[PDB]
Amino acid sequence: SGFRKMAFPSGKVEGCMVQVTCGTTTLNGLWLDDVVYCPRHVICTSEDMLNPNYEDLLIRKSNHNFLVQAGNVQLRVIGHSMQNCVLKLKVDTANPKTPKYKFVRIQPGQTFSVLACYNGSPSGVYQCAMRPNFTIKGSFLNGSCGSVGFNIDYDCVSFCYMHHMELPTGVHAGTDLEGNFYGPFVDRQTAQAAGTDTTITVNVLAWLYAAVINGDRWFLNRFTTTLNDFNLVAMKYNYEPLTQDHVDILGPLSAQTGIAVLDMCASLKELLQNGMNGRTILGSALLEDEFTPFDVVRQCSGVT
Amino acid sequence: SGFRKMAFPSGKVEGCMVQVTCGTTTLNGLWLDDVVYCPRHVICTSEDMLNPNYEDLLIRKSNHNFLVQAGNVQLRVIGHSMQNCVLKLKVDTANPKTPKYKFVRIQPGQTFSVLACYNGSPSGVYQCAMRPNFTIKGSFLNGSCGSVGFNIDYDCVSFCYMHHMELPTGVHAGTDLEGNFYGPFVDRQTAQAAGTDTTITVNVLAWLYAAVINGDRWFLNRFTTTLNDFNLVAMKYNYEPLTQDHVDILGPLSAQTGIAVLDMCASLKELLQNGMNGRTILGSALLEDEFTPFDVVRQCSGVT
Ligand SMILES: COc1ccc2nnn(CC(=O)N(Cc3ccccn3)c3ccc(C4CCNCC4)cc3)c2c1
Ligand SMILES: COc1ccc2nnn(CC(=O)N(Cc3ccccn3)c3ccc(C4CCNCC4)cc3)c2c1
Repeated sequence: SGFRKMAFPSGKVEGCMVQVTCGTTTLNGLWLDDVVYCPRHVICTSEDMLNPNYEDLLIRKSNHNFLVQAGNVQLRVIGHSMQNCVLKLKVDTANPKTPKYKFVRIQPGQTFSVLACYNGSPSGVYQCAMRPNFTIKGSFLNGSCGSVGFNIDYDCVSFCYMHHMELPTGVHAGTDLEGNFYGPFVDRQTAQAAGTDTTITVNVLAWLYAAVINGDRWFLNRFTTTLNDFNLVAMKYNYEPLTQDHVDILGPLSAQTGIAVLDMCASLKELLQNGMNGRTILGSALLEDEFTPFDVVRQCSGVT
Repeated sequence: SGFRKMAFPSGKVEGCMVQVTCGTTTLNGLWLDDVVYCPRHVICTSEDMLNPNYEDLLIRKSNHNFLVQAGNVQLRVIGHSMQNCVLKLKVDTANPKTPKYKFVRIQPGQTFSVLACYNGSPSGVYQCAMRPNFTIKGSFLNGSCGSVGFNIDYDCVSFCYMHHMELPTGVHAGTDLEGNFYGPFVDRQTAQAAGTDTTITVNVLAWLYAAVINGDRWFLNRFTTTLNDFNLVAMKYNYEPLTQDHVDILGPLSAQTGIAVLDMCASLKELLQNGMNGRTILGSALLEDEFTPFDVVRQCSGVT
């Protein structure tokens, strides 16, 4: 028993982290096979980060201007190309530590682990969710760019995120591994609206089921609701509308606990309307939305 | 910016995890150099877990009864011994992946990362604190025994914890790497009192400083207090008494923010007496105590 904000074991990703330097800018890259992936803003100075013309900036760069270091050893760059907002530096050596991997573009509301890195060196690992508004609430300082987000299924690492920037609001934005930003964000130092964020309803319900499994049951009530009635409450509290697809994904947890999904929605409705009254659920005084139904089942079944 | 419950990168520890089987019991072991460390209750059946005589049980076991597997390869056990509540299985092969390591006995209130494992395979990593009452609030299912807690300083892993049991209350108990339990716990399936837990005051203050650094400042007030006045409030709210040693450890954060430690105590005093009034600090609706002052400085300075 017990429920924690658990990250995937990071070893397979630690073996891919490298340092990429271009001019006076240093950030992290991801070395998979014979390619190193990093944010294209590695080619920017502070005088052009306000409005960079990446095509023009990259033209002034040659393979020898990209310094790639894996621990203490230097990699030889034999090709460079820009794909969307990422640079792909072809190197003459395949990473011997390359795990089985995929590049995936996650959906908003899905979770992943972030391995924060500085100068190609791992500093820490944490779990987070891609917000409905396509930002992440991470922990990133200057130099963390190029740190990646990922999920692991047995021996396969699915890379879903590469860190590119911190918005003036302090939230984080980045791309998939093809260099496509999540959300409307551009890699420019300009004011950028993230838009209204909402609470990931299906994840809050999944966490409520995790709470019941682990003994926190005070919030269970004698009520039920309908999807339409529940969604009227969800709209008022800036929660994502719950769909039958969400109810279907909650199926295993509903079956395990014997608590019908609409009954759990009624518990959530009462928690939204009444608050916690100074009580806690799984050590939290707020409704947690960073665990998907898959995460709750994985953590509750001990999947390795 | 941003503040997260960050765990250390787990790769160095993942390379040490092995599966240990004895009879019909399977749990995790830690392979460092030519020794595998695991909880001694690996030799117990369910008929004797109620009151085991470990000395008598171990006498009926030989080197060949301890099956140790590192991934797909079997290790040859050439010696076995019991040290307190851990077994040390000498193997004929030194772990090629053994990092630089130390065994340390952490103090209550200190933090560490746990790499939860099942059948010698890593499932997840999370950060936690050793409670003042020497329990940990982890996430452990059957088979997780032998999973370890650790801290990392550059290239050195300091192992501080090995998981042994879940108390009937759902909290977790274990040992240092010499097999000495933290707290009064015994490795028996009996009722065991954990004792009164308290909030780690120095960690809450460290987290309040982390909040100020990251912009959450609403809780700062026009008041100050004394150590004696603050400790009267701490006693009433089951917080650990703050000492000058704690004030001294908060020095760097007090210097960085320009907020005197006793002024931050006055903010904490008002938060204890008035509550959060429906507000949050670093995304939390309660006062967080699982970040030490060292952790706040590390996370805020990007130490790798
Ligand atoms: C300063 O504190 C942080 C904290 C967390 C951070 N996460 N990401 N970033 C980076 C970031 O947002 N930008 C803005 C931006 C502008 C243009 C393109 C893309 N992004 C950025 C990018 C590059 C540079 C380099 C210029 C040349 N000299 C070396 C730094 C400086 C800032 C962080 C910065
Ligand atoms: C069942 O769910 C959990 C969940 C989280 C858990 N963390 N730890 N433990 C293990 C645990 O507390 N005990 C109690 C105990 C008794 C004696 C000595 C030490 N500890 C335990 C130990 C060994 C065995 C084995 C007997 C032979 N068959 C294979 C299991 C069974 C339970 C967990 C169990």
